[PDB]
Amino acid sequence: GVTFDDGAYTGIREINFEYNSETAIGGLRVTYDLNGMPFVAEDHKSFITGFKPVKISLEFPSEYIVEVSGYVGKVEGYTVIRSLTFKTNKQTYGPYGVTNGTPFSLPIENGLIVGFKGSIGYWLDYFSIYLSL
Amino acid sequence: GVTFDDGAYTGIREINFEYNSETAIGGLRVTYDLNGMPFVAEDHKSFITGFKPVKISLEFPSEYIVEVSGYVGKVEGYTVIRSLTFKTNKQTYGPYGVTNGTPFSLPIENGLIVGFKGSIGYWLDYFSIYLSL
Amino acid sequence: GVTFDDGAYTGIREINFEYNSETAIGGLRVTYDLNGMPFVAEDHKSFITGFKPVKISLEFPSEYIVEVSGYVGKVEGYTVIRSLTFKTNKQTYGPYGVTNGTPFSLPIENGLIVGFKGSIGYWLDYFSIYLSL
Amino acid sequence: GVTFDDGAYTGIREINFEYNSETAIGGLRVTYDLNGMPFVAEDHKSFITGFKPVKISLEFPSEYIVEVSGYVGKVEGYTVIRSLTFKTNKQTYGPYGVTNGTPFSLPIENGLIVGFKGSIGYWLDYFSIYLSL
Amino acid sequence: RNGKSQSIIVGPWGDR
Amino acid sequence: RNGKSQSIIVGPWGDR
Amino acid sequence: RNGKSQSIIVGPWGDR
Amino acid sequence: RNGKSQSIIVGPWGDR
Ligand SMILES: CC(=O)N[C@@H]1[C@@H](O[C@@H]2O[C@H](CO)[C@H](O)[C@H](O)[C@H]2O)[C@@H](O)[C@@H](CO)O[C@@H]1O
Ligand SMILES: CC(=O)N[C@@H]1[C@@H](O[C@@H]2O[C@H](CO)[C@H](O)[C@H](O)[C@H]2O)[C@@H](O)[C@@H](CO)O[C@@H]1O
Ligand SMILES: CC(=O)N[C@@H]1[C@@H](O[C@@H]2O[C@H](CO)[C@H](O)[C@H](O)[C@H]2O)[C@@H](O)[C@@H](CO)O[C@@H]1O
Ligand SMILES: CC(=O)N[C@@H]1[C@@H](O[C@@H]2O[C@H](CO)[C@H](O)[C@H](O)[C@H]2O)[C@@H](O)[C@@H](CO)O[C@@H]1O
Repeated sequence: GVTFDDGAYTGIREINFEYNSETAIGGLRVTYDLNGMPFVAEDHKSFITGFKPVKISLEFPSEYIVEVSGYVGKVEGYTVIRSLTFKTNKQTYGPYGVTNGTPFSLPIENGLIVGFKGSIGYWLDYFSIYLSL
Repeated sequence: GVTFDDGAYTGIREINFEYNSETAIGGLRVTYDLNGMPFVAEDHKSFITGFKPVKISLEFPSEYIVEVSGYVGKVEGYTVIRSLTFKTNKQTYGPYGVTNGTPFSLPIENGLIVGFKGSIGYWLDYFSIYLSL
Repeated sequence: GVTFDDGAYTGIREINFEYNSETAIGGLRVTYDLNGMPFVAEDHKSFITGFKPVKISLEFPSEYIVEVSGYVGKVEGYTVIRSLTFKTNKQTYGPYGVTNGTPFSLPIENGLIVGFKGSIGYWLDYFSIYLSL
Repeated sequence: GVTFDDGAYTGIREINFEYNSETAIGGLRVTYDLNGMPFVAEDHKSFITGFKPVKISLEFPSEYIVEVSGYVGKVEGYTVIRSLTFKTNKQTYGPYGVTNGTPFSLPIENGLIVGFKGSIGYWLDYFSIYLSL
Repeated sequence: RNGKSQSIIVGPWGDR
Repeated sequence: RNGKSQSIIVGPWGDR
Repeated sequence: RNGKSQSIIVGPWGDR
Repeated sequence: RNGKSQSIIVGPWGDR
């Protein structure tokens, strides 16, 4: 897939991503906070179509991501992120996608998710997270 | 179990912990680096005996932990850390313990593991990690 | 004066500010780096005119600010920043303005200046700096 | 003088240093906080005697240093720190020593002083400060 | 806001 | 504790 | 050592 | 890049 790297910002206001209950996670675009103002980052699209879009608008700054988890599995022979669920201090969004494969979780006791990077082809290949106080 | 919190230091020089190939992870004691000098933290022991001790001495500071993974499962009805493997930029230590249950992994692209906290009774109940640049 | 707060970014690519060899420092606008791309922040202008503009373009990222110093004094009864000099790992820009009054200096051994905030009326009233690794 | 570097800790509980109202600042020893427990660092003594010792015990953690200032000047031809005053969110300790020479100040809006390094011969030659969230 | 230095803490793992 | 990232800020200089 | 601010990055997840 | 934690250091003051 095509690699991407949003970099680091001051927080997260909204997350938009696609999913297919038959396959895996597709594209994604994040709206970060940048010193008090919304900042929409580059849209990272899937090479294909047929996904359902989910939009998660956080009640910034009172609401922030407290945990990220999901499953990684193989689709058409490619190892991709098949499901995602975001836990907030207010509520839980997900899971979305196929919860089959190897699970993973990143609970946070102290700190903030402040950026994303990764790779997307037909589906989300992999991703990493920026952390900060 | 009894909760513990080593706090944060400048790095890690050595990790000592116990494991039982039949049950789970036991006690553990970490030797941190503190501004260039070894600092041995409190020994956090298991409520029981019958474990094998493993000592991982890192070639500080050229060698540092690059990834932590393992499995969490139930033993005698308690949810505990049953296995652990530490990946270094030099080599891999593990896995140790029973690799059965729910896997978990914490790969690090940039940053250092600089402290530990958690709970230990008969076995390692759970743990969290301090991260820093 | 009118207070301002640029917030924090990933670095500094260029600094633009005004000065009057008879009075003090005037307005200023900073071009920050934001995850690898130029980001021009709000222009913070003086309430008056008659200043000389100085533009400092840094050879980002090889060149970064290593020290900031200057003098604070009274002009028309107002306590303002009368002079400024920026020391870089490559060269020194300044001093600019009147080097009369109370000097101040912020040398940095490790770390980066990553943002500015302060207040400007007729002249630069005061400012603070964001620091980060 | 002999250089020293305490490194970084979790905070400051107490500061001990000497001063001579005729000359400059002498030795100094800091009692840091290390993950909730007192940690006394190496005593950095002056090459001579005849100083007055001042002990500043902070009401940790409710009380922390909010600003550091002083004067640097020449004594017997050596450029040293001649005076020091510590501003806390609770009160002001100082100034101590001779307030003659070039003043300097390090006010902090957000952040903590978490360590010291520098050089001491007959008097405090120079020092730097560790900052952290 | 106090005099204690903050740290980024990730976890825990052991209740999954 | 909120979703806003904290920063180390030194200063101000201009009232001395 | 350059003028680019460093960040703590955890991951990636997607090759397991 | 090594296993030593980095810190923000400001200064020194004493050669002015
Ligand atoms: C050309 C392209 O990007 N194809 C996408 C796949 O990416 C390839 O993946 C293989 C290994 O799986 C290898 O890394 C190639 O270098 C890379 O191009 C992959 O992202 C899939 C899954 O989403 O989509 C496209 O096929
Ligand atoms: C008394 C004690 O610490 N016992 C240990 C267990 O701890 C208990 O765990 C239960 C839920 O499992 C509950 O949290 C209790 O408050 C707590 O005391 C547990 O740590 C096990 C597994 O190692 O060992 C002892 O039994
Ligand atoms: C109206 C205004 O902003 N005037 C500017 C001055 O600001 C005033 O300063 C005084 C104390 O000096 C006080 O803080 C007032 O609240 C504030 O309005 C000041 O910035 C001067 C110097 O640049 O310019 C204008 O006069
Ligand atoms: C031998 C020694 O440490 N003497 C102390 C001085 O240190 C010297 O300073 C000079 C320049 O001033 C030069 O840096 C030498 O390398 C260094 O040894 C100095 O610290 C004074 C003032 O406190 O005390 C001793 O003389």
